[PDB]
Amino acid sequence: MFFIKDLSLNITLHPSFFGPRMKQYLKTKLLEEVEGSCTGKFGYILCVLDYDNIDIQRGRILPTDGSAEFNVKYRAVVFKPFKGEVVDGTVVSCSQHGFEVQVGPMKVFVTKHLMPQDLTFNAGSNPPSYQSSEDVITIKSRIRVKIEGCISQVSSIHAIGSIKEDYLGAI
Amino acid sequence: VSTSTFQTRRRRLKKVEEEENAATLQLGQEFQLKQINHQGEEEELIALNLSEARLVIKEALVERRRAFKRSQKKTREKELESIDVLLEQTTGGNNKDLKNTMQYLTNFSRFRDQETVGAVIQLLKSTGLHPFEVAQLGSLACDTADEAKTLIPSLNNKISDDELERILKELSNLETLY
Amino acid sequence: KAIPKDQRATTPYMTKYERARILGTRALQISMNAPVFVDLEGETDPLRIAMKELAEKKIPLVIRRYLPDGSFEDWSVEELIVDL
Amino acid sequence: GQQYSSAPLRTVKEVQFGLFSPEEVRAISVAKIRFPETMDETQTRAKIGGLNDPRLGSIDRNLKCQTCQEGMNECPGHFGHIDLAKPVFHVGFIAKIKKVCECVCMHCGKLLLDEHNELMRQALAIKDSKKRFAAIWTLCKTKMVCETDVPSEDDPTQLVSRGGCGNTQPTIRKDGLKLVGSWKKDRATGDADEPELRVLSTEEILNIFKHISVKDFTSLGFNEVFSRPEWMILTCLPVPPPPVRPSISFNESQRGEDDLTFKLADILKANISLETLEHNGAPHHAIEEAESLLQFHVATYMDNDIAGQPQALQKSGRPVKSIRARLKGKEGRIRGNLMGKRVDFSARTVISGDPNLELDQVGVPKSIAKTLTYPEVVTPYNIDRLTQLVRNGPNEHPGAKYVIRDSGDRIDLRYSKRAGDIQLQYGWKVERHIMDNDPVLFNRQPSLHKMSMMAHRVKVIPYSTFRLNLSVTSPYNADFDGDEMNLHVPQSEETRAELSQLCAVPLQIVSPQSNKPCMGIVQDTLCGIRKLTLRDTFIELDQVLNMLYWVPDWDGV
Amino acid sequence: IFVYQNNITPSAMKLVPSIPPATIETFNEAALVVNITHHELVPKHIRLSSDEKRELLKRYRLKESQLPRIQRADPVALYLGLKRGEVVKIIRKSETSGRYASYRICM
Amino acid sequence: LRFGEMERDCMIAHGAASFLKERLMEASDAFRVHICGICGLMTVIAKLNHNQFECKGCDNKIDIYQIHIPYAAKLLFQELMAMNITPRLYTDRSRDF
Amino acid sequence: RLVKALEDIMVHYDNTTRNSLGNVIQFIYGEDGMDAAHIEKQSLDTIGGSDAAFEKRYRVDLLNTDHTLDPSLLESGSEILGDLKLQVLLDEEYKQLVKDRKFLREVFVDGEANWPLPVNIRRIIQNAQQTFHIDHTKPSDLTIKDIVLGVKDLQENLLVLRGKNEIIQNAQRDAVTLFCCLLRSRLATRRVLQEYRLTKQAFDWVLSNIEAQFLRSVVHPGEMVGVLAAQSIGEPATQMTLNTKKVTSGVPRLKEILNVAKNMKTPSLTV
Amino acid sequence: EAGRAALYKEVYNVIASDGSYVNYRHMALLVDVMTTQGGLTSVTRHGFNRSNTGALMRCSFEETVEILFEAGASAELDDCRGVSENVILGQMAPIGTGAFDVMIDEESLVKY
DNA sequence: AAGTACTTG
RNA sequence: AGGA
DNA sequence: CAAGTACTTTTTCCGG
Ligand SMILES: Nc1ncnc2c1ncn2[C@@H]1O[C@H](COP(=O)(O)CP(=O)(O)OP(=O)(O)O)[C@@H](O)[C@H]1O
Ligand SMILES: [Mg+2]
Ligand SMILES: [Zn+2]
Ligand SMILES: [Zn+2]
Ligand SMILES: [Zn+2]
Repeated sequence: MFFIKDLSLNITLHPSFFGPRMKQYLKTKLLEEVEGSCTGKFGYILCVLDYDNIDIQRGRILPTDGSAEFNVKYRAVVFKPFKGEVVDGTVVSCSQHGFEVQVGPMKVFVTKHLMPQDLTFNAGSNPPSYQSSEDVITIKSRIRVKIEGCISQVSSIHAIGSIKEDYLGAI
Repeated sequence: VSTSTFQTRRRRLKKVEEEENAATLQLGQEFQLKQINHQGEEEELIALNLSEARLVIKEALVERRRAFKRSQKKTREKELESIDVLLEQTTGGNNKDLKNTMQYLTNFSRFRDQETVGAVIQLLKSTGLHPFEVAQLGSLACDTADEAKTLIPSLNNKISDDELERILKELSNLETLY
Repeated sequence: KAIPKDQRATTPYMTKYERARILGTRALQISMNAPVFVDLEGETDPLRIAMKELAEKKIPLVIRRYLPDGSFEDWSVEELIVDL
Repeated sequence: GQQYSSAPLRTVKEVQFGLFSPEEVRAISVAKIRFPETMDETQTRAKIGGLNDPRLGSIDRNLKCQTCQEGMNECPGHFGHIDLAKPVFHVGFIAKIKKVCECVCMHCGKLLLDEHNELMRQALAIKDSKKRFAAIWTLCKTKMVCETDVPSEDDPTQLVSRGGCGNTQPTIRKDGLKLVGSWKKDRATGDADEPELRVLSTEEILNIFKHISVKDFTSLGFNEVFSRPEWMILTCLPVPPPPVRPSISFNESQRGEDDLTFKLADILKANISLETLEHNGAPHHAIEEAESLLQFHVATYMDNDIAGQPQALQKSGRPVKSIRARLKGKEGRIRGNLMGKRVDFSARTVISGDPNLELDQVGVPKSIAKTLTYPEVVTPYNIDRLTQLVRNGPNEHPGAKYVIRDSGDRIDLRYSKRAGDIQLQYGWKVERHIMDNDPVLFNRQPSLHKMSMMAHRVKVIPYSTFRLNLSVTSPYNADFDGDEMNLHVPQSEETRAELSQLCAVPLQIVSPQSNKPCMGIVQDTLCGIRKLTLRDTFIELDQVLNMLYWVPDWDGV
Repeated sequence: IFVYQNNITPSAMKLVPSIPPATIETFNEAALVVNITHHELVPKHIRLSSDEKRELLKRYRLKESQLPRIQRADPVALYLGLKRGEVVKIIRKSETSGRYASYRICM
Repeated sequence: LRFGEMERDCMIAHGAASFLKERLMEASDAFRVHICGICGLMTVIAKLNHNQFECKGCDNKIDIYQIHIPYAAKLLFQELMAMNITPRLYTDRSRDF
Repeated sequence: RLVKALEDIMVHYDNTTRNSLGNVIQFIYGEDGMDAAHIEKQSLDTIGGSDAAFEKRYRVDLLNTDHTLDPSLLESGSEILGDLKLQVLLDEEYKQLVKDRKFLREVFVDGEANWPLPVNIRRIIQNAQQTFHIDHTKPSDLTIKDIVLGVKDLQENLLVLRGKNEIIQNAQRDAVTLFCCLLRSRLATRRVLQEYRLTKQAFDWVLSNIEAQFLRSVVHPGEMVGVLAAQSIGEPATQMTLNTKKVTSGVPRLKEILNVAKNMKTPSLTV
Repeated sequence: EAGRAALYKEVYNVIASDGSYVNYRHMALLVDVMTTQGGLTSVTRHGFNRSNTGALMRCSFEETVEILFEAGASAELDDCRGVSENVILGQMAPIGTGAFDVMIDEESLVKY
């Protein structure tokens, strides 16, 4: 998982910033946009690497307004979750439907039907828990889950997982 | 505006196939083992493991603070509080993604140091496996070569049960304490 | 994909067209409260400032001259001559 | 003006032409377009789920578009569609459809001639997509039989089979909208004497065109992705949205629907006639009859100015205004709306000449400079001055008409309860009056010259004429006998530069046309300069002293 | 080269393409009476070898199409025995420069 | 007033590239359409108060751009499509030449 | 019609005249590469006159006692006499001037001497005279090597196409040919000395002025010659109408030409 | 090449008929424009407008719609290299002032 | 209509 | 219908 | 190979 992808944003600078602290604003405006971003195309963009060596290139001045468009060629750390990818995470929430698990930037939810039978909901616990013949999953519990599917949403790739299969479940 | 990559494919009119993505090593149209870095040159995919990843970000976020105080001139629970501070100095804080990620890594990391992570990277990157398989072995710990060949189904025939067992053995030996 | 500064063949002198666009562009910038690269010796008009900026050859602009085939030669206002 | 869109801005680098795929038309369509009823959902004024806004664009102006909530300006219009009861030829390709038949087999859909004929493999070698389809056609038009066996590229003794299909090919000729062929025949070796005269149906030609090989049609004019032959024959009709066919609604309860809105309703009507006719008790002749009518409507919608007479005149005597007609040159989309345009920031008045103006200056009346506006940006090197123009208002000459904030909201200095107390901010625009020494484009139609349009320095004067210098009469050609002239006002500090730096009158002094000056001294001066420069001419001290003062750049000597 | 008095029958004319790499040409005796080339209006036309042509295209940053053209049937093309794709360098006098060199590709 | 075809001529003769564009666009027509990147058509159902884009038919939601063109072109284009012709507009290249 | 046919034609940054496609119409705009305003109908002295007149104006013979330049013209006038090494240059000069005359008689077959060429050399020298205050009594501070060579080397800098290769370099030579015939005609030693009576500085200034003024006189890539030409023919046509052997001429003939009409009104042979 | 001569020789004699003067380079260009194609290319809707330039470019004169019909049908691609093609797209045409591009250079910018 | 282009006799 |  | 049929613009801008 977690990749190092080479990307490029096209930023348009108002001529008001045509001072020497321009490369500085441009580099800053990149991380304003790109860092903390989330596309289905590349996944969660988490960190722009090598701040010092980010390339600015020559900026084209735009025909009828002063603004100049630069193509910022850069490199960053991404996280694009896939189906079939087995991921370790910590539980967040727990309902009579299943339980959500935080995995790095994103949350993966496991239905009651995506867990075994033995493991069954218990409303009567602070906080709510899924109790098994040998185990118990509550709120802060450590779990290894298999992503069954991904739903590429707004500014968050959410997913659905399984702990029913062999070698999955609590850890 | 939005971010784009080096993959220049000119998909004129012809929309589809939108072929799915599984750990049957069928990754993206962005994540091919053959992906050209901006220098123009062909490069391989860079897949990081939890710890290989923590040490990449921790690194870039340190050198960012190194350039921020330059231009401004004119133990797990203990590393978690340490990192949560470095984010406040370098990142916009609005990047709640990186905050969780750094905690997730700091907790789920298999190897504490860039020397131990170095060693892991040798052992694995010899097998001749796709970087996604290689990362998933160093990312999460197994026991039966079956635990691995089942969680990383992409392997299966890719290696000897015995070989993977020897690698898995030497991985748990490199496993840095917490 | 470009031409190296040593293999350049285009007029070493600025064309009437380039001049009018560099002057226009700097004026359009100066007006949009852009940073003025010279001492405005009591100057108030951005085109008069852009003329001064160009006379002192203190304009930060580069003219990408495209050849018919596609490739181009990159030239600076500083490196161009002005007989116009 | 038009509100901020998060989309990345770009410029059109390529225009890839093609044909609409009946499958594409259906996808991209925000509605069909089931009713010839314009709207008036049971007479109750609003729109119907049939023609105009069955999810389309929007009328009412007070009704936000029912798809993209945008509405009116900002919203384009959303395309529609109508499934045609039977296929119909597109008026334009009518003869290319014919020419394609003249090239292919009317049964198997394979080229009548191929790589085995020498002249063919040679005509196939033409690189051009048109010149090659030109040769291919002339060659194949004469081949009246689909060949089963052809003598090999060696001997006349070994006749090897290419494509099969024996079939005797027709002799296609148009009958105005309709294609009718005449099959050679055979009866007792000869025949014709009396052949076979059957009309080729849109529906069959459609099917034949479907069967034409990619490699095949690709060697003819066509392309596999953008323009397949099968797309010259219409199955799905794109229904243009309101901004193309506007409802010019005079007063309240009075429709005002566009001509194309009628021709579409006419096509709708004609389709519902044919659809019911064939689903129900088919009187056969009455179908092939109501068919030909729908093929006609679709024709005269796109092109009403056809050979086969009927100009499908709108009941008022006046013919129906085709889409072809809409775009056809000198006025009409291309020549008159795109290549040439009616423009804002323009002035025209009677011209008179002044001998006390500089060559490069143009006298502009007080009204004309108070009318015309320049967008000055609140910069520190004017802030104070611009505030006084704003204080001056839009009725004093050196004044301003509007103040446009960063917030893109227009302040009308002419009314606005604040035109007195209005404190300007940097980055704002003050739409100020045209002032002395601003550049302008003075023009005199015809304009058969680079010199028939020149940049002049404004000089705001009294009296309702455009006063220009006399030595600049010769290039415009204009005299002062009831002569009128145009004047355009630049908007960009970049455009001002454009004018002053390349267009200016002193620049146009030496004409490239004839490598000689195009302006000179004329009339009063030309005659007086002869009079002044003879040996007989002598001037008294009194006058010399005045004449010397008259030269602006006199030394004092 | 074949010099024919009045005509060459369609029968014989079929044999012109028959023997490549060798090439055959037909010139009517009556056309050859006067030399066109010698005329006031006709300038110097010069054949370009593959080497020269490739260089001309490299130097002017061209495509074979982008070059001005000469017909294969052009009186001068026939005279010099131009083949399709061959380039001619045209040297005319000039009231502007003195000498001007143009190039025409054969189609 | 009319900035006629004839008047566009001499503007081109002058070299006044920007001023001619400015005349045709800013002092007239000047529209902002949203075009799809797959099929270069004005099929974009740009709900720009919500930054939702989309060109159904192309299934798109990502490859969409904005363009500034005369309202008459926007029209001509719609008029051409109304007649089964596709003027697909692309903000990229392919031929190079 | 013209305007529509020619719109897309302009001079690019390679000084080549091309269209929408980029196909070459002309390799150098107007066979010379000069802007049309910068030209003046100058006179080629070398072309006309008697073969004897020619000799009297251009021939310098340091070997002949009566064909040397008298020491009233230059200072070296006494010590210059006989020098075989120098007479190589004045023989070199006179032989190139001869070549020119024979070449100009090749171009202008009628012998017309008045041709439009950039840089008014007459006016450069005229204006040099009042600038430096030329005394047509005192002798010049030039050497034969100063005049002969200075000219040779000004010719090097008269750049139109810039490229370094035989195609472009041999094409530069072509686009510049005629102006040099004029430059050599007006800057030959005997002319400079007897007629112009130029000093050293005066001459050195003349050269740098011709050079700089020439470099100005060239066309600006971007120059829209399609529309220019179309208008420079289209406007004159309109003034044959707004005013008023026997062959069809003017507005109707021009129509036949542009249309490339097969059936002319007055087909006429001239033998 | 002799046809070019006869072309200018005639074109020029039409202008010089009135007495008026036009600089070689203009008629020479037009004559050279007609000529280049390979033979005499009439300044008519069935000569130059029938050549292979732009589509929108060609359409802006005489066969407007008719040209556009063949455009869609043979799937013509537009260069947008032509003057007219940009005028129709509201793009700064690649002529005179727009025949090159302007860029800021952070190097020269921080130097001043 | 003038001029040409096209296919048809 | 009119104007240069 | 011959007429015959088929086709397109014809200056620019500016009040019932
Ligand atoms: N139909 C037209 N199209 C274009 N320009 C026209 C025109 N009619 C007239 N003009 C212009 O207007 C002028 C002629 O107007 P007229 O009524 O004839 C007075 P005039 O004949 O010019 O006085 P003159 O005898 O001193 O020449 C010309 O300069 C011409 O360019
Ligand atoms: Mg008049
Ligand atoms: Zn809408
Ligand atoms: Zn068949
Ligand atoms: Zn689309």
